[PDB]
Amino acid sequence: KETAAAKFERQHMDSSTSAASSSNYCNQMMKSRNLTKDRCKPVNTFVHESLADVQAVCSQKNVACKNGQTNCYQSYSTMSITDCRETGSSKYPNCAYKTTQANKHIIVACEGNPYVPVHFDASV
Ligand SMILES: [Rh+3]
Ligand SMILES: [Rh+3]
Repeated sequence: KETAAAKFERQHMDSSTSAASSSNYCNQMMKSRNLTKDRCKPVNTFVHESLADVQAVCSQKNVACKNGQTNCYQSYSTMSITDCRETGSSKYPNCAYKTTQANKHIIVACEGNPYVPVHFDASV
């Protein structure tokens, strides 16, 4: 199938740019990542750092995951991210998102060989 590591890159990595340029960013990117195919995915974070810089988080601050597992890591640095949240009036198939750009620490669950992010837990 799609691997856990590949699903993380599909839902959460957007190295392309250093930040979302425009208010249409989430509408465009949620569609492009298949997150509007069968339903509007309500909440999603994109990280605008290199894959290497995000994979490096798996060697930074070890923390508990929301689910109680201990394979979560917090980035020592802040990272350029975009929070995508579906609007209250958004109706599939016309999925509508508010774009919010921020610099925040990310928290990711890491697994496998190579040891890489497989889940986005939170930003802080
Ligand atoms: Rh997950
Ligand atoms: Rh999952």
